[PDB]
Order: sequence, then C-alpha cells, then structure tokens
Amino acid sequence: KPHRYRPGTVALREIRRYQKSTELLIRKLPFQRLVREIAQDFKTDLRFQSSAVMALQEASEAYLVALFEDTNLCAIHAKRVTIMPKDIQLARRIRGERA
Amino acid sequence: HRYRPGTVALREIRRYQKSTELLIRKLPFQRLVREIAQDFKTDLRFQSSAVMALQEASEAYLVALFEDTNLCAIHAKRVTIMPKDIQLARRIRGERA
Amino acid sequence: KGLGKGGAKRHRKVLRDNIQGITKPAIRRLARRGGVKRISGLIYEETRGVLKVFLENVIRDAVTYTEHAKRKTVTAMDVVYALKRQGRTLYGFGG
Amino acid sequence: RHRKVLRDNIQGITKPAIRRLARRGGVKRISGLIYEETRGVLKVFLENVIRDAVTYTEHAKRKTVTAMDVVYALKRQGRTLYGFGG
Amino acid sequence: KRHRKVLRDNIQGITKPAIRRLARRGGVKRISGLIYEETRGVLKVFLENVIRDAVTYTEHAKRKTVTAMDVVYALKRQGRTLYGFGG
Amino acid sequence: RRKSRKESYAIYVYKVLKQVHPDTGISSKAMSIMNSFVNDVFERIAGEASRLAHYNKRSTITSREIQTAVRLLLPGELAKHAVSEGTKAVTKYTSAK
Amino acid sequence: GKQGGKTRAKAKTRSSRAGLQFPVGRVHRLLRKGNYAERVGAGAPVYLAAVLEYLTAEILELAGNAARDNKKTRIIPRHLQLAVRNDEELNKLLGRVTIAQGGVLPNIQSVLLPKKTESSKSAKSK
DNA sequence: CCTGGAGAATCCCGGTGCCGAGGCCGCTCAATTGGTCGTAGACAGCTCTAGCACCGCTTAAACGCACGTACGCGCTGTCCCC
DNA sequence: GGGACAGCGCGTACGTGCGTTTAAGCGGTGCTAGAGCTGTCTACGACCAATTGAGCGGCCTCGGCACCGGGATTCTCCAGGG
Repeated sequence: KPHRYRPGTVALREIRRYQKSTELLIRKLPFQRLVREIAQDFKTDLRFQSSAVMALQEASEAYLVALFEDTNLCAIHAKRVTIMPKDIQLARRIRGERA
Repeated sequence: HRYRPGTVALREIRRYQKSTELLIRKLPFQRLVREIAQDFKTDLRFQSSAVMALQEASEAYLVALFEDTNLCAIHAKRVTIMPKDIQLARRIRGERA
Repeated sequence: KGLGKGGAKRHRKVLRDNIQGITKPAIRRLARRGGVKRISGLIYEETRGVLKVFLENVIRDAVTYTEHAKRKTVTAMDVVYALKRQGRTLYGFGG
Repeated sequence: RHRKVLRDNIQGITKPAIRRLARRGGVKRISGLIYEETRGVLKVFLENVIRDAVTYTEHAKRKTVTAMDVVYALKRQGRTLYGFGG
Repeated sequence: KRHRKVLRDNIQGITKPAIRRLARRGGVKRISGLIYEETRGVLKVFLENVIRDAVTYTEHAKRKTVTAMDVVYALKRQGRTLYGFGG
Repeated sequence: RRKSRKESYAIYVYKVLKQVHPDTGISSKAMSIMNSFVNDVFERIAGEASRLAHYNKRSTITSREIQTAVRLLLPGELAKHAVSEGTKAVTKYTSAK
Repeated sequence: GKQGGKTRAKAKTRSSRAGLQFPVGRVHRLLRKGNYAERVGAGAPVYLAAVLEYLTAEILELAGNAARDNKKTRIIPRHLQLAVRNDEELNKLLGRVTIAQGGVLPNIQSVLLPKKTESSKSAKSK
C-alpha cells in the first residue's frame, strides 16, 4: 500500500494540530460577504468594521466547537463513533439553543 | 484521401452552427411560394422581403424539428433518423394539429 | 462520360420542379445545421412534405391578410402576423 | 460566460471548514447531511446576533457596526466574548 | 397559528394506484419504480408554474382566497384552458 | 409626400448601446431585430395590462398593472430587476418635474 | 397650473425629467390607439418605458460580450442569439421566436463522437 | 509514413474623411377640454360561532403483477468502387 | 446489403405493504347580518406639453489598402498494425 494514513487515524494527526494551536477555522472573506448579506434583510445601508466581523467569527468558532464537543458525547451514548444531525438536533434542544 | 462515413459529418456539424446562411436555394423557393398561394388567390404579387421571411421561418422550423428528431434518435439505439422519429416528434410538438 | 449518359434534364420549371428543387444535399445541410450524424433515405421525401405543410399554413393567413388590405403585393408584415399567431414569431422584419 | 447575482455566500463554508471544526470536537468522521445543517445552524446563530447588533447600531445613529455592539449582543445572549475589548 | 414557516416538510404523498390509474388512463401497462418519483415532480413543477400567475392575479385584486375565475386567467395564459370553472 | 412615420426604436436602442458600450457598433440589419423585439414585448405587456383591468372591473391603467404584467411575463431575476427599474422610474417622475 | 414664468415653451421632455432614454410621450401618444383601455394613468407609460429600457440594455450588454468573443465590434444577429440561448430565464422567453439572419448554438451529443456513447475528448469546451 | 487540422508571410474585410442634397429633431403659440385632489351614497365581501350526519385515513394481509436475470436471433450500423 | 455485436424488452414461482368501506365525534370554510369609510369617476380655468411642417450648415456610412489572424501542404506524433 502507498503509505496512506488510515481515514480513522488522519483525525488524530488533525486532533493534535487543533488541540495545540489557537486559530480561526472559517474563511474570512466568504464570512464577510455572508455577514453583509444577512444585514440587508434586517437593516440596509450599513457598514462593517473589521473588528466586528472578527468578533462574529470568534463567537461562531466557539459556538460550533462547543456544539461539536457536546455532540460527540451524544454519539458516544448512541454506541456510534460518528455524530449525526439526529444528535445535533437533540443537542440544540437540550442546550436551549433550538428555541 | 477517402473519408470514411461519419468523419465529414462531424466537421460539417461544427461549421453550419457558426454560419449565417440560407440552406434552401433561392430560385426554387420563389416558384414554390408563388404556386401554393396561386390556388388560394389567383392575382397576387410577392415582395422580396416576404420571400425572405418565409424562407427563414420555414428553415428554422425544420432546423428546430431536426434537433428534436435528433433527440428522438438518441432515445432509441440508432444514430440514423427515420420517419418514425419525425412523425413522433410532430405529434409531441403539436404539429399534427 | 460524354453527354448526359442518363438522368440528364434540360427542362426547367414548366409546371414542375417547384417542390423537387430541394435536392438531397439541400435537406442534408438543414439536417446538419440542427445536428445529425446519419439520416435515412426516406427522410428526403418526408422533408418536402413537412416543409410544404408548414408553408401552407403560414401562407393561408398571409393571402387572407393581403386581400383584406385591398392590395396585390404580399409584404413581410403579412407573413410575420401568421407566424406570430402560430407561435413562431419572427424578428428582424419590423421595418 | 457569467453566472448570476451571487454564489458562495452561504456555501463558502465548504467541507474542510466543517471538518476542521469537527476535528476540534474530537470526532473522526461525519455523515454527509451535517454540511447543510451546519450552514443552517450557523445562519440562525448569526441572525440572532446580527439582529441584536444592528439594533444597537441603529440606536447609535451610525452606519458602521463596531465590535462593542457585537460584544453587547453576545454578552446578553449567554455567549459573552471577553476578547476584542478596550 | 402561523407555526409553520419552512417548506422542508412535504405533504405530497401521491398514492401509487392513483398514478397507475392515471397512467392506465393514458394507455400505460408497465410502470417502473423510478416513474413514481418523477411523476410527482412533473405535477409539482406544473403546479408551481401555474400558481405563479394565480398569486400575482390574487395580489393585484387584494384578495385572500383564490377564486376559480383567477385560475382560468392563469390557466389560459399558459396555454392549458379549462372550461366550466370560469367565464 | 413620403412623410409616413415608421415607429422604429433603432435610434433609441442605438443610444442605449452607446451608453453601455461606446466602442461597440450595431449592424443595420440587426436594428430591425431589436425594433421588432421591442414592439412584440410592448404588445405583450400592454395586452396583459389591458386584460388585468377587464378582469378587475377597472377602467384605468397605471403603474400597478404594468408591475403585475411584468411579474406575469418575466421570470424571477428579470422580473425583480425590471420592477426595481420600473419602481424607480415612477418615483423619480413625481419629484423630477 | 399658475406656471407663467420665464419658460413656457418646453421645460423638459417627460422622459427627460427622470433621465430616461426611451421617450415616454410617444408611448402615451398612441397608447389609446390600441384599444387596451381608457383613462390611462401617468404611472403606466413611465413603468412600461423603464422596463423596456432595462430589457434593451441587458440584451445589448450581453450581445457585446458575445461580440468580443467573436473578435467583432459590430452586433451581428449571431451575437444576440448566443445571449438569448445562454440563460435559463432568458430561455423561456423567445422559446419558439425566430431571429432573422441569426443562428443556432454549436451543440453536439455524445454518441455523435467517434467513441460510442462517450464524449470524453480532450479540453474542448462543452 | 500519411491522415486532417493548426502556425507565420501574401491577400480580403472593418475603418477613417469630405462634399451639396432635402427631409428629421429640437422650440413656439394657439384653444376647448381633461386627469388628479376633495365629497357621495348605496351595497359587497372578510372575521368569528352553530347543526348533524358525511368523509376521508389509518392496519386487519398470502393470492397474482411486473423488474431484475439468462438465451436467441434480428434488425441495423460501418467500410469499399461508379 | 451481407455476419458479430450488447442490452433489454416478455413471462415464471414467491415475498412485502399499502389501498377503498364501516360507525362515529369535534371541528372548518363559505353565506349572510350589519355600517363607516376608502376607491371612482363628474365639472372648472389660464395656461403646459408634445405634435405638424420648413431653411441652413456640419456631420455619419459602403468603397479601396496597408497590417495581423484564418484557409492550404508537409512533416511531427496518438490512433491499431507488428
């Protein structure tokens, strides 16, 4: 075999990178356009400071990572290694973020 | 030297698509246009613009029909287009009405 | 090789050749313009009948429009009205 | 030649972006349906925050949104962000 | 009310023998499994397009209920005209 | 007197083309295509506007019927952009003078 | 309307007040010639002229884009046909409309290619 | 190796310039009326409660109605000269 | 025309579940039953467009000729032969 790292094991290498580093894992410019787009629905004629966009990203990173960490415990309870939108929908309900 | 069947067709496909021309010969079409209207009305005169307009609509209608019948052939397993395809295409397109 | 040798014709028009003037190569180019790879031998006679029916329907309205105008010339404005009602509206002849 | 009004506005968060956040949670692999769901849960989360953020901005009578308004929105929502302070 | 916002939920469960009866009405005798899904899709696409004219006509009249007359105006615009439900 | 006026939109189409693209020319033959295209679309929108008034027992035509007609003819992107252009035109008229 | 002032001849054309290109007086001149309706309000001629301008401008811009691909600075009816048959929204309109001295897009099917039921080829667009 | 399409030097298409023509787009007043802004008086449709037997909808299931599989030719496709 | 050439068009014997009736019990969506106002089209009065023709002068288009890119042969390599 051409020394292909196992699909299960490639996560472990990716684990040690993100568990050791502090960074932002969402593209900035696509997020910049998305944040500017959702504003038009509620309030048009608006500008956006760079600090405001970064702060919105920082909340998003912690929101999803906390969702991912809690959803993993949902998967470990369901006897499956994989997380599923079944668990994510439950995670939003129990955390109170669904409504 | 010798072009095997189907080789020149592909070249001709890529040529007529980008061209701007009338594929029906001018003189026979004028005689055809006058004759069909001759029985409807005897004493008639035809302008040059009307003949050009009739040819373009007649050619484009046939060209559009040929595209549909080409897609009728691909529905079957035959590259060749038979009268089975044209008659079926006319019914679906509503021409036989 | 010399002379007609067979199939030669020196009889132009004279109540003939109006619809048979659309020879096999003429039909081929129309087929190639829409895009084909091979056409049966029966498509040539069928094409002449198909073209005549479309022309007959359009010209039937056109002569009717011309007679209502009390004129003998048939203009591009009369034929385009027939196409517009049928649905094959033709642009570029509006003046 | 050209595509229409916009693209990648919400689809800009591709599979690696979700996977990198997934690798942050420890998981190994995901089902394919998460990628549409993660974009959806992101959209509702931003909408809740951005609704509060523009509300402060409108009260300030300005056309620019600052991080202070975002912090105020996040602090009240239970998602307080101690970063980007004075 | 107004508890339903998104249209993700589908209530378009067309019945299989109804498709068979509709197909056999047109002369069909052997229906495959993949036919059923697209048969609903064709109906959905046709219903979507005709209803676009109905809402536009309804909004112009500032109405809350679509009348049969508005349907005939929408139907006759698309080439498929129904008789007896308007005029 | 050959004073008979032909309502041709070639000059107006040419002016619009010049504004968006000063360096792009227009063929004389292609002018009739746009002129007939404008007339056909004008008849389509006007015909829809007339029908809307008859159905709604209205003996007047205003911007609302045209906006309704545009939505009944143009698809999604085309309608919303035409409505936006149409909405801006009437609003500016009330204040331009 | 008590408007006796310096100018009493022609202040601005009705289309020129907003800044439009297609005149609106001509549209209103013979609008009632066709028996569409009676008592036409002022909103309709302005709305109709504007939407026509938007449609006219879009076709011209796309035709110029197609013209540049063909190394021509003049809008040949082939350029207009390419614009019409390149957008699904524009495809529905003029579905069966014939364009004089125009053309049709260079479309081909896979089985027409030498390899039966295959159109892999090499780098050729579409 | 020719096949049959593609490249750099000669040859065909779009450009610029100048003349008098005689109608077009630009103002220019006349005259009776005519739409938008205020009132008019009449009836139509839109929301919420009532009566009494219909209607749609789900499981109770075991005989028959078709897509998957193997066979068999039987039609069509293409290559070769006048 | 004349052989090989690849599936898929019928019909088996058998499982799997959704289909139209049958009592019965709490609701839905139009029609009235009322009024108060908006829309909607009638009269006025000094004028505003935008239409209809006319003299003058300065401007726009097919013609040809230089280029540089597209049509032709003659070798270079991707197509079934050794």
